[PDB]
Amino acid sequence: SETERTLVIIKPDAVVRGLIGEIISRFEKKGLKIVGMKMIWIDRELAEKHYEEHREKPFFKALIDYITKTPVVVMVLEGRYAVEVVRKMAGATDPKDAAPGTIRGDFGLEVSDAICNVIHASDSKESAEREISLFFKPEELFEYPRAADWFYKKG
Amino acid sequence: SETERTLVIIKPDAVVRGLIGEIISRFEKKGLKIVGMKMIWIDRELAEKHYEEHREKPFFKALIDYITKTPVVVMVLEGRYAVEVVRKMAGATDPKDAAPGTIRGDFGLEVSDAICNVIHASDSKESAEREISLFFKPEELFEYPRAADWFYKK
Amino acid sequence: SETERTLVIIKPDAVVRGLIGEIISRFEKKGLKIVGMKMIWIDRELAEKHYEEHREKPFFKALIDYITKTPVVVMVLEGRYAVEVVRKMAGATDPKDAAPGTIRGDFGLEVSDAICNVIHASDSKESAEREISLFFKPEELFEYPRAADWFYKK
Amino acid sequence: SETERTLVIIKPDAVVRGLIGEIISRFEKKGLKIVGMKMIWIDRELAEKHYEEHREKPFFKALIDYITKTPVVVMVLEGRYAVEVVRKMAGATDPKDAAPGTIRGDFGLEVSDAICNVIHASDSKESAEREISLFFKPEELFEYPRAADWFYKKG
Amino acid sequence: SETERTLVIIKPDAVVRGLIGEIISRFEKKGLKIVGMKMIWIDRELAEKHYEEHREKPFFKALIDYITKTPVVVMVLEGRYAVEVVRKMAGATDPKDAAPGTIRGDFGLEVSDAICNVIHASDSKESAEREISLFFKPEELFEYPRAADWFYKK
Amino acid sequence: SETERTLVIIKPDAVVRGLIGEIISRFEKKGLKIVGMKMIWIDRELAEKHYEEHREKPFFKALIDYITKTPVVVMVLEGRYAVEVVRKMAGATDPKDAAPGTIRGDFGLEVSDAICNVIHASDSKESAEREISLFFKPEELFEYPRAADWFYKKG
Ligand SMILES: Nc1ncnc2c1ncn2[C@@H]1O[C@H](COP(=O)(O)OP(=O)(O)O)[C@@H](O)[C@H]1O
Ligand SMILES: Nc1ncnc2c1ncn2[C@@H]1O[C@H](COP(=O)(O)OP(=O)(O)O)[C@@H](O)[C@H]1O
Ligand SMILES: Nc1ncnc2c1ncn2[C@@H]1O[C@H](COP(=O)(O)OP(=O)(O)O)[C@@H](O)[C@H]1O
Ligand SMILES: Nc1ncnc2c1ncn2[C@@H]1O[C@H](COP(=O)(O)OP(=O)(O)O)[C@@H](O)[C@H]1O
Ligand SMILES: Nc1ncnc2c1ncn2[C@@H]1O[C@H](COP(=O)(O)OP(=O)(O)O)[C@@H](O)[C@H]1O
Ligand SMILES: Nc1ncnc2c1ncn2[C@@H]1O[C@H](COP(=O)(O)OP(=O)(O)O)[C@@H](O)[C@H]1O
Ligand SMILES: [Cl-]
Ligand SMILES: [Cl-]
Ligand SMILES: [Cl-]
Ligand SMILES: [Cl-]
Ligand SMILES: [Cl-]
Ligand SMILES: [Cl-]
Ligand SMILES: [Cl-]
Ligand SMILES: [Cl-]
Ligand SMILES: [Cl-]
Ligand SMILES: [Cl-]
Ligand SMILES: [Cl-]
Ligand SMILES: [Cl-]
Ligand SMILES: [Mg+2]
Ligand SMILES: [Mg+2]
Ligand SMILES: [Mg+2]
Ligand SMILES: [Mg+2]
Ligand SMILES: [Mg+2]
Ligand SMILES: [Mg+2]
Repeated sequence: SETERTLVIIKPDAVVRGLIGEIISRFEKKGLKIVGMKMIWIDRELAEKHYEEHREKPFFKALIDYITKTPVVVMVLEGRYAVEVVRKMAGATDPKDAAPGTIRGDFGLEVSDAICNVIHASDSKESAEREISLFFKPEELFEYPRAADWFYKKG
Repeated sequence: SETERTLVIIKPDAVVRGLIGEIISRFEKKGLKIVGMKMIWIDRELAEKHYEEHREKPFFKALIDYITKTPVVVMVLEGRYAVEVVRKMAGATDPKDAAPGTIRGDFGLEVSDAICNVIHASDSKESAEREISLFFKPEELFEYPRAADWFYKK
Repeated sequence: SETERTLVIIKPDAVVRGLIGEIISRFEKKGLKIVGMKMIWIDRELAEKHYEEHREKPFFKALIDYITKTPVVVMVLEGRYAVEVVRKMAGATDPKDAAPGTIRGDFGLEVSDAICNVIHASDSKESAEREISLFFKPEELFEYPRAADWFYKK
Repeated sequence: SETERTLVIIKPDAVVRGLIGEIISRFEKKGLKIVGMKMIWIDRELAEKHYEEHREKPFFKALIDYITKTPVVVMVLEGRYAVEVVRKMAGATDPKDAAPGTIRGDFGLEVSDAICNVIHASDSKESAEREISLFFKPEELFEYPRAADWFYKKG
Repeated sequence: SETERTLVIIKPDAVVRGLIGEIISRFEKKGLKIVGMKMIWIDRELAEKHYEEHREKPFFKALIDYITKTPVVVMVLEGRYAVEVVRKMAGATDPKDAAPGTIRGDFGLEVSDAICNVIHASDSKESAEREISLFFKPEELFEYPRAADWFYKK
Repeated sequence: SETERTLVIIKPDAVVRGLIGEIISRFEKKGLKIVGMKMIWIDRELAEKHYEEHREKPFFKALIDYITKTPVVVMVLEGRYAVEVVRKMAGATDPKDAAPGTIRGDFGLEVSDAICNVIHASDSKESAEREISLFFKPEELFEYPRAADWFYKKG
């Protein structure tokens, strides 16, 4: 099946700037389904677990302080090739390099010791699965129809 | 204190139509702070506790079917006179009577056996307290600064 | 039945200013269904039939010049109490008196010898019937499901 | 003259999802002039005529069912190099590949047996001319000034 | 003549929150013409002249601190009955009482010792004249055609 | 420091079309700070000085008539790598070539004898400095905090 689920994190800079709604609307408008979502305040341990692949990098500590600065909104998006699609929508890691039209391209620029880039998106199906597990329990993910779902059925 | 918290529910019709982000943005743009939020699927038992005041009304059952139709997004908004403000932003219960500019006025219209109207908003500080305890534990509510908070402090 | 159809005309001033899409979106977002629509260029004869009720008024001629100035977009919107709802969304006849949030309130202001106000909306179910027959043949009106129609059915 | 006319079809998925207005606004905002437009319900014959170049392709039947599923909004856009411009605005055929900022990039993703991609745009001046003829009579296309037209006159 | 000019000030809270463009767009979309505009940083002396009518009120000092907190954008809007129209678009002085759809209604809420409300708008043609002279020289005010001006001329 | 200031001009076509607000919002949303701004009516001399590098080009005269046609809004934007960032946001010189999502890509298309492209952005730090000087006096540029400035401080 082409249907995939990816993990998205609306980072502290987006939350503080009041951009939660604008970001969610971009996914809803794209046709992606929100099967899970909640506002939480990530602590060091969970943050270092999510960003485990960067534990041995110079900017690690700044990243942890950044992602745990204020509450974030974690959510699981479901849809056709959702992982690559959401990555494309996010834009280049450093927002100054992100193309106009992408989330980072339109909303990000300024940075602290960490490259503040509005949101996080799983880079692969493998990462998505591992990441979704860290933030969501099966009981927090739902199966339900979005308005136009019936339109895409294959007779 | 003028700062108060209110409970908002982005109803199944809003979720299905993909209006979650647009509704949330209206509050963020107003200066309201999201101190708690999560997508959940309300069951009949919890729904009836929330809408206890309507238990004796003709539309009760249909209202419970409606609010439990699909998952919803429950959230707590904090800000100066948040309760009356959000109620004002929401608009009249029946979307056809809601003024343009309000959430129900701009997004609502069609109905089922229940009057579908995009969102729910606590009707008083007392009710918000009750409704918030119904959906959230203290550990799901947060205190943090929004970008412009410093501007208003003395 | 609460479902009714109303006739809307996106006037020459709206067309010239490039507001067709924005106006249409307001209706789509409300949950109203476009069951008919087309860009046409109304001539004096058809215009006078449409605005027959104003034939004896001082501003009649200027109103006919205005509505026939450039092409317009005539469309039929369907939905629960569509007539009064669209009228509500449109706002006061004179844009300066129209409330912010309404179409005339947000987009209208400047006038000519006619009170330019972005759009026209039928004033009753009876008038809509009459006006729709004036601009559309039955074959130009369609019945189809909008994405969320199923949500409201029992 | 650089002024060209292209044929645009707001396909059934966009109509059902209530995206007609948002799509039209993008063209109006770009400065393109709507010289013709109407909501119609395409039947098999007309659909197979419009997509004549794909009659011998595997996905043909799905495309015909798709484009004739519900009423559509056909319109003729006029403006400087309108054909290539509108194609660029549309984005890649498969919306998952369309760049953020384009119509398909922002609005499309899910597919049925046909690659549902929000809208159709003539691929060439030749196609535009042939396509405009299939849907519009000369009497349905108009010549009128848009607000800023006077600004671009060449003294 | 119905065409008049009014003075608007996009207050420090609006500037800090990055709402300058959104506020300006509301006026442009209404059909109002920007004939003058500039970012400046008002000092106490100029601020008190602008708000002279409030010199004897309890909130005077806090109002002067507020309007001089950060730079602001002062602009002159021209159009049919521009004064009452902009006042209508702005909404009630206290944002919590401002109707959804208005600028203060959609963007304002939080306050300091002064009632922070996004923008200032002249309350009469007479006051606008006075306020415009306070911030602009004749050479900073312009007469030019907006795209659709020709549509309204006879 | 990565913080730079660039000079932006909302050209006559954008002013006449009532696009001033929409353009400003894109920068504000990106996180760029407006440290200077004002509506002025550029005269020939100042225009030929701003576009000094094009004095020996065929389209020079058309450009001067264009940029001095109606009042414009000049503004100085401040932010991390603002010069390259704003250039990216502007899009390709000829708006028909500008990508969807960019200012020129979304708003520009039609041209007169000059390639009307909605706005102007300094092409380099050197140009920015020279251009800012032509339109703004030090007394018209301000230092003040934007809402989220505190969020990016490097502890
Ligand atoms: N070199 C860096 N310096 C500081 N912070 C960085 C750097 N690289 C990445 N970051 C931060 O760490 C996050 C994760 O890094 P990475 O996985 O490379 O980016 P991506 O979000 O595109 O997958 C980035 O989104 C950004 O928030
Ligand atoms: N008469 C009615 N028939 C069907 N449903 C109704 C009716 N009145 C209200 N409702 C539904 O019940 C919900 C709760 O009722 P009430 O508290 O009176 O409205 P509100 O949500 O505006 O406070 C309304 O939001 C609407 O969804
Ligand atoms: N007094 C007037 N002078 C000039 N034009 C007017 C006047 N009153 C109304 N109009 C124009 O005639 C149109 C039709 O009049 P009416 O039906 O009374 O208003 P409405 O369109 O709100 O139903 C109005 O929309 C407006 O365009
Ligand atoms: N391989 C495919 N499978 C299913 N549907 C397709 C496929 N390719 C194209 N389509 C559908 O047929 C339409 C026309 O095909 P084509 O001309 O190649 O795309 P375009 O709209 O970019 O010109 C596409 O827009 C899409 O709706
Ligand atoms: N009672 C008050 N306490 C504190 N500040 C106030 C009070 N009333 C008004 N203000 C502030 O003073 C400004 C000017 O007052 P006033 O002219 O009465 O309101 P308006 O700006 O709506 O015309 C108001 O916009 C608001 O910023
Ligand atoms: N070949 C041309 N013909 C007419 N006008 C042009 C041409 N090239 C550029 N222009 C106009 O002159 C302006 C400045 O030229 P240039 O610096 O090359 O573009 P840019 O704004 O991308 O730096 C362009 O933005 C456009 O307004
Ligand atoms: Cl990118
Ligand atoms: Cl949907
Ligand atoms: Cl209401
Ligand atoms: Cl904020
Ligand atoms: Cl009204
Ligand atoms: Cl729908
Ligand atoms: Cl693309
Ligand atoms: Cl135009
Ligand atoms: Cl009000
Ligand atoms: Cl205009
Ligand atoms: Cl580009
Ligand atoms: Cl900010
Ligand atoms: Mg990564
Ligand atoms: Mg209630
Ligand atoms: Mg009438
Ligand atoms: Mg093709
Ligand atoms: Mg006052
Ligand atoms: Mg240049």
